[PDB]
Amino acid sequence: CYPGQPGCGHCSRPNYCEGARCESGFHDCGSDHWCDASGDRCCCA
Repeated sequence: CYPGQPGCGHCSRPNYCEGARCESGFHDCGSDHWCDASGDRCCCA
């Protein structure tokens, strides 16, 4: 999602930034969550 889209926003713990892939303990939630850099997907534990 884009930085400011209707539904998306800055992720937060247990959500974090993940420009590659979430660790074996979190889940990719970049759907409605983006990172400071327009390209990184925010993960959620």
